[PDB]
Amino acid sequence: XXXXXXRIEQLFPVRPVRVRHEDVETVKREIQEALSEKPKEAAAELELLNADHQHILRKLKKMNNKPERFMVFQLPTRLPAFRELAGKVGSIRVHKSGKLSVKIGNVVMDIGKGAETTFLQDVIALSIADDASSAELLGRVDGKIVVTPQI
Amino acid sequence: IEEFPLKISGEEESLHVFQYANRPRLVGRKPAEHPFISAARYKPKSHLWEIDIPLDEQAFYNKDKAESEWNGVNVQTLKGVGVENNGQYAAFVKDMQVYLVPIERVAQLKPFFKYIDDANVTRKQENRLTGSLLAHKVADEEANIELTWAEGTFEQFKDTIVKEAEDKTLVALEKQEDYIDNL
Amino acid sequence: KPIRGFCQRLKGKQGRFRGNLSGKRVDFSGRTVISPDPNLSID
Amino acid sequence: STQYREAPVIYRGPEPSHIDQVMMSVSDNDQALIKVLLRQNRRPELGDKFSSRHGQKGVCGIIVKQEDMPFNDQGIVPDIIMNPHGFPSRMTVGKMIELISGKAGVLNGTLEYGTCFGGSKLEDMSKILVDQGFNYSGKDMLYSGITGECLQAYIFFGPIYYQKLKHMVLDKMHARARGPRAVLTRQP
Amino acid sequence: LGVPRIKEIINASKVISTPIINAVLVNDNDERAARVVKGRVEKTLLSDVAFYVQDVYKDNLSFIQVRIDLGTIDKLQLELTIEDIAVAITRASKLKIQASDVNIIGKDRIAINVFPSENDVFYRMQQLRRALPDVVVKGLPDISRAVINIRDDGKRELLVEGYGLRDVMCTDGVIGSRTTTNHVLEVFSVLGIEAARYSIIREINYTMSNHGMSVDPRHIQLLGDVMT
Amino acid sequence: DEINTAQDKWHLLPAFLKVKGLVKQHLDSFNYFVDTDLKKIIKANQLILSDVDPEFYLKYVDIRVGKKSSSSTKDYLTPPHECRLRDMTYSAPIYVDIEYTRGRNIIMHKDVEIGRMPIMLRSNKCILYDADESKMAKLNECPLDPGGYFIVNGTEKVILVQEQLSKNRIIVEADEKKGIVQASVTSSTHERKSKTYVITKNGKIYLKHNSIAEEIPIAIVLKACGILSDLEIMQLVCGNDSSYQDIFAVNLEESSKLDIYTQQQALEYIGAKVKTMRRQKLTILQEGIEAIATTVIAHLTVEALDFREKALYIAMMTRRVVMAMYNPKMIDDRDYVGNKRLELAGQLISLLFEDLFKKFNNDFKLSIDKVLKKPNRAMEYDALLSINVHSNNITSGLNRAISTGNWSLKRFKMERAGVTHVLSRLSYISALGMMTRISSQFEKSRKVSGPRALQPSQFGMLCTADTPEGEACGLVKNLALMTHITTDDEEEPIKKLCYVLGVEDITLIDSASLHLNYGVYLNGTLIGSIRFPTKFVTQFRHLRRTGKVSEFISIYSNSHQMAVHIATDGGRICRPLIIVSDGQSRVKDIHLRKLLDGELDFDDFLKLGLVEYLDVNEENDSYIALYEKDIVPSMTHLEIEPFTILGAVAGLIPYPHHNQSPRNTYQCAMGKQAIGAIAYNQFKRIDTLLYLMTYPQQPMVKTKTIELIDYDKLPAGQNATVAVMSYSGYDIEDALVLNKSSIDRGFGRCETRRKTTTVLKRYAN
Amino acid sequence: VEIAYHKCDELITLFNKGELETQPGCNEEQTLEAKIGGLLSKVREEVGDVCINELDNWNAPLIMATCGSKGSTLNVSQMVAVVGQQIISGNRVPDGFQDRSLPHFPKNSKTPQSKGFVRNSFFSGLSPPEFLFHAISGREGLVDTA
Amino acid sequence: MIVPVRCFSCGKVVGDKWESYLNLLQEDELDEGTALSRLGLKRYCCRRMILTHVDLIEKFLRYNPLE
Amino acid sequence: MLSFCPSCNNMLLITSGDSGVYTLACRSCPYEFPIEGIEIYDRKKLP
Ligand SMILES: [Zn+2]
Ligand SMILES: [Zn+2]
Repeated sequence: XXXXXXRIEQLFPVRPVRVRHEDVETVKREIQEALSEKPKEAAAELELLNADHQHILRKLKKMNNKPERFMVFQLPTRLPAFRELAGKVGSIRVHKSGKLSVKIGNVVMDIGKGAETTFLQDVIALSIADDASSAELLGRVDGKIVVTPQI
Repeated sequence: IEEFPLKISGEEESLHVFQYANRPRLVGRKPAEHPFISAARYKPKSHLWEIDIPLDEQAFYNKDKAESEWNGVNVQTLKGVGVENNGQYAAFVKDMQVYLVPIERVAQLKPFFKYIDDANVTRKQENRLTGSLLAHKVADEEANIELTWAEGTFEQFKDTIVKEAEDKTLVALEKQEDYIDNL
Repeated sequence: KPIRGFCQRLKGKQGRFRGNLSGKRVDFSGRTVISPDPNLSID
Repeated sequence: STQYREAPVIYRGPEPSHIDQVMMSVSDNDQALIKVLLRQNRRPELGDKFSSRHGQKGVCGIIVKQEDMPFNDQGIVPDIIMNPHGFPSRMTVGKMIELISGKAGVLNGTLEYGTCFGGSKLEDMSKILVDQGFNYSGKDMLYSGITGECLQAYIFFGPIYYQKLKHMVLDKMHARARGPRAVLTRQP
Repeated sequence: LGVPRIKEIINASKVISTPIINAVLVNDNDERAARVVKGRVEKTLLSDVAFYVQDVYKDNLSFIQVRIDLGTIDKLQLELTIEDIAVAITRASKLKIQASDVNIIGKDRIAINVFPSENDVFYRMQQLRRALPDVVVKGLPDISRAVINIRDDGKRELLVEGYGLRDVMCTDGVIGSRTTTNHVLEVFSVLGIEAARYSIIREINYTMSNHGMSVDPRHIQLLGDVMT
Repeated sequence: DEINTAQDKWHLLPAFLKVKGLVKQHLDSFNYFVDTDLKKIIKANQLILSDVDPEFYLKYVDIRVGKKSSSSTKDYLTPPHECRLRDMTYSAPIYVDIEYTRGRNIIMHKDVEIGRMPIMLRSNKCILYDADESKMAKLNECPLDPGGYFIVNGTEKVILVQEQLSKNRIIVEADEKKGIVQASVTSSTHERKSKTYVITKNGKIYLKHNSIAEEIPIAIVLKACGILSDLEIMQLVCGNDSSYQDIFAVNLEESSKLDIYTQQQALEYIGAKVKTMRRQKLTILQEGIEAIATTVIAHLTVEALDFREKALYIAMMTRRVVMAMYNPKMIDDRDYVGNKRLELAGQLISLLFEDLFKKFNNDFKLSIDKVLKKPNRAMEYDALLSINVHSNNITSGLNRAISTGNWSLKRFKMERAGVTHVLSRLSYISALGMMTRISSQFEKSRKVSGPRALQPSQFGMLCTADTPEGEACGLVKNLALMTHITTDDEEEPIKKLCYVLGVEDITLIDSASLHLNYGVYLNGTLIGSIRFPTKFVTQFRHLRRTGKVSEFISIYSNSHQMAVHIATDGGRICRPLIIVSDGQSRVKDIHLRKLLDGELDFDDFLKLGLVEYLDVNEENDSYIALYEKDIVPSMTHLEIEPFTILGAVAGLIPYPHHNQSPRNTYQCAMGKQAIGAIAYNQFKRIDTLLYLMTYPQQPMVKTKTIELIDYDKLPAGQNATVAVMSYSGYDIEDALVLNKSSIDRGFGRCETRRKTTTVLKRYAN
Repeated sequence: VEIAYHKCDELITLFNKGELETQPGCNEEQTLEAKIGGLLSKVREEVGDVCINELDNWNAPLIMATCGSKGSTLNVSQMVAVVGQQIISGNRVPDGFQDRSLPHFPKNSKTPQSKGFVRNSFFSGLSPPEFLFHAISGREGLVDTA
Repeated sequence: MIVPVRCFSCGKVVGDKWESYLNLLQEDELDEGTALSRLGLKRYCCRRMILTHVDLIEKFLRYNPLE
Repeated sequence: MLSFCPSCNNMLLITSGDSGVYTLACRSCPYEFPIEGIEIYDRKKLP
């Protein structure tokens, strides 16, 4: 950030992340993923998107058998015609040069790293039934994936 | 050049995501501790998530003013609604496969000040109704649905997700040229 | 509010003073387009 | 509203008119409707207003006989004489280009174009003018109508589109000696 | 410098847009000759000379600190080190909230004590740390700015944009005898009715000579006379 | 001889005008009114009910103009020229079908008439629609008449295009001396129109509303709108910026300076000042009044327990005010053509008809009550007599409003005049330029020349020369030659498409990262953030070019304010431009060959994505080439024809680019007053005043516009042989020397025709 | 004009990539504006003087300017040589779009062509952007006379 | 409306040239310039009288009220 | 100060409680940061 204003780590007076206006942008590109540390506009966004492709693939090969992590996927609402929908819709097939792609059906679409959400995201399963009801918590979210149709 | 299959599952399953607008996603190089949760609440047909995470009276609690102003302030209350949003799915990897379960009514849990509401009510203690008027009238008329809590049970859900995704398989027959006009 | 009072007969550009008292329509006057005439005396 | 007070429609015009249409009809609400159209032919006079599509308006200041007008080698005389002092300050060069384009156009038999950011090119019009025997710049040598001598300057000479504006001095001339006065102020 | 200027003059508006005070000097130099007077006439300087304003808290004491820099005061040739800043702060702070005991801790750090139905101390501290930088420690509290100029020649004068003529005439390094504002109502209060009518005449002549209008000065003299 | 696309691309302009004429704003608006808005008004006021007799409902099932279902053919309309002669209104009946219940359990239809709708000339309902000059001759109509105006009481009335500020959009406007910054949105919903200010006072941001009694601290309002964390408020109105946080900390602290707050407490503070509601439903003066206080605070109707949309709207408005406070020049320019919307004759008449229909229905319900309020003999037979007699009020109101130009609308509660003007018949071009005229909004503070100034952003949208002299100068503006006024397109499928294209909804995101990525807007309303905004914009434009989204939907990305805006509302002025891709123009002269062959009309150039409409805001992102000979790879569009920046009237001037511009404006004034030919039926007309030239000549030097607008068919002037020389001394200061015997031979000859009308009226005795 | 266009463009390149010497009374934006305004005025003056000296004797506008009956050498130079610089509200034509005067110029452009300098004369005719800038200046004059 | 009898400027009779000019354009189609010169319209004022004339009488006669 | 509560992220304020202690005493929540021999300083650069 910048010249910030001065027992438990997580119980101290929480101050806003403050930066000057002179380079409020140069901070932004670094602290887009610095707030994560997860375990010309044409070429720039393309490079960003490819770097996000590599980050997504790293996350997935980091997801291979974890029981607590999650990753919310955003998908087009009116998907390719096959909710009453079940089974093997398609796949996340990784192309060459390190870029990803998704075939939700026969259609082909490209993937994205979504927006950063620097706050805790916990996924629960509400199960309300007449006998008894319970909030089956399952885990926390690690980031969002956006999948957008291409032409 | 490799493949990563996608499985869609949990049609009848109902899932929710919490967004704690109060706790950071990570405070160091590893994710922050999951806040301890106890005594949760919910409302059908009105979709009000209410969560009561107990605070720390050991330090930074200000017991005298806490108890003098508001009687029960042990538990920090988080209140939020769930918003319908299509195209939302939760995912994990089990056997080099990604399993998608649809989410319903994601919530942003803001801090709640129930004790301030009730302390102020005790301070003050001495027709179509359309639109959002009906919303809060419903909220303070048809309410009070308690809801038990159960954390840690993930394996039953995951093995249901895997079971419901190995039995069904179907082919896509609609052309991508018709798909672009179906958006 | 169109009601016309005595203070509105007096006040304004077309009221009483500025409309009739110093500045008014006159008799024995005329108006038309002007054209040049270099053979006229300047007076 | 037996006896009928007269309320005739009198023609009050400085100049006579002619009746060219009398339409008898009924309106939507059942009652007779009369319309009489009066036509008045107008001849241009001193003080009538003309304009040339370039904002150079001006009244007719004199009507001179044809023999007093300057003439070229073919006996063409101007219908209008536009004073040259209206150009240097108003800077309507499009009017000059229009004169040359229209002149080359009539000589060549073609209507020309003055389209914005385009139109007929000035050098092509000059080529037409020279090929027809005229000076490239549109300046013909003229003879004075009143003396007959060659004018010592070449005169920019050609067709220009002119509009007669609705403002005619016949509708503007007004003279009051004594007449109606206001009931309130007793003023004219 | 046209019809609006003449309109303002003839209306005799006590407040005008763009007043200028043409204060000639007694010395001909920039370094430490013109800039000294320019420092003598300026709008606000605490924000210019503080280089930060602090908000210090302790177990029981709340200190508003400001570590003034000598570099600004020496580059921009001003004449004030600590106590002038302190006294200016007192009146200003007393004007907004109050000023009981301002202290100096030395090393160019003037410290303001703030001490006492609740949170009044915090509210006063917040508004104080806001309103403290925008106080006048040097110069005149009416001058918009000051510019040192050249009249197409070699002598340097300052045309100031303020509303104080008595103060600029009384400031050292300025000839009070030869100091003329644009403001007729300021001339009248300070110099009198005859100098005011001189000002009316001169300003109308200036407005009519920059436009190339030719009006006989006797008309302007008659206008000034009828006004005064 | 082969087509040269660098010079044959101008043929897109005649192809455009062949299907979208100069009078198309009026015709399209009236067609849309009589084809959809009448149905919408009927559906809105579908049923009218009475307090007594619940066994009674009167339904409005279908509406039509000018045609019954008894005969396939349309009704006989009196021709418009017959209406002009007899001083009648050129109108068509307004037919509805009615479900009114009989006493003995009977349900039935009908086709009843509820008045007469004045018909715009050459609209869908006009008899002149699709006539081939033989029908025009038989009807005594000129084929070159523009249409687009009404005949009420024999008078030709045009409803002039009105220019207003964009509704439902935020305008930030700072100030000097006072030092306030004021952001205001005019929320013009269907039932209400209110203004929601966000002022600055004593360094603190406040909210000001007409309904609210007091200006409210902004943090109180942000808490009342579900944003109570008091940290995200800072993250919503400042983000990560040391300056903005410093500016807004005062309001953050003033939230507590009263007291610490919850949502319901802030709602109570809001509700304590909501003035009143004319003393009805008085049992709601509680915390339950805040709901309509907040759902009346803007045009965003919140109907649930979520305030994400409205809260973020208020936060963005506050952020705009804060950015203006920190950095002036970050305020909106009120005279920017992107901030202007043009309301049209169809929308005007729609509002007028809806109000007259509401008054009709109120009176009809009361008459029904009177008829059924008797103890005995209350037979239901012929409930429609009160409709046979009360139908004249619709006709009377429509006629009166069009005739006088006064529009007394009670629902929106404004009394505006000058809506309609008499169609000027001084010349053919006079009528044509009367159409395509635009009147600017009143209360502009006419003391200044801000709006009077010519804006660079009006290039190719409004004529650069056609502005009047006198008092009105820049207040009256004229449409440029090749323009289009967009129509309201539904924002719902477009928002869904945005979500499909990568916009995460505005409810899934956190405040901290809100100002980290571009936020996607929709008619000024934030609907989510976007990663890769430029890719999103590019995909949206591809969807528009391929015909998936409507072509009048504009997308543009703002870089200072990190935003991607999508506009779908009507009233935006736009013009077609040739799309330039990869440094090449997409027309490439094969399409020009097909266009000249007759197939491949202009709308095919849109259905193939060769041209697209750009409104003013999209041009903020484009890079347009004047000619194909100067296209660089950085460019996005190509001009179809650069002279289209002038309107119809300025298209009379030959070589206007060689003149000093005031002379071009003066000619725009003079051409409307030129005497010439009026119409092919100008001798069948009987008009109040008509100046006709005896021997009109077409100009020797015309322009493309002259033949586009058919001025060469009804010219106003003569080609005078002119000698430019000083002569006789009677030609000084603009005076002209006229040749006698040119005058004798008929040069400059003209006639005046004047009409006198009398009525042999009837009397009570 | 080419030796003057290059000067203005290199001033633009200085003000953008590096830093040009700010005037005592004018900051970076006002310094550049006043600098190239003076540049464009001087270049128009030079072209006008060349035009006036080259003009033939018995040139009618020159005669009318010499005797003083109508017009000025400025008008003659605008008709013949160059319509110099369109001054709106006392300075170069403003930004009608986002940091840019017209969409027909690159964004963030402060070149003379893009900001109201009319290289053409009324004889040679104005390109569409010069035509718009001139119409803005003339409309300002007309609204002023109203 | 109908073609003037005389050139406005010279006074030459051009009213007997309109039908023959129309015939020269329609039948045995020629250029407008050559058709004008074939009729003896040498002066450009006389050429203007025919070249720029708009024959509005033929349109006005479509609205004959005595059919 | 511009300090926010770790519990409800509301605005933190200093208070003079028993024995004059300058605690950062949050409202709307039972939060309190007692200052124990420490200095909390929020300064801003000035140009
Ligand atoms: Zn002739
Ligand atoms: Zn707190």
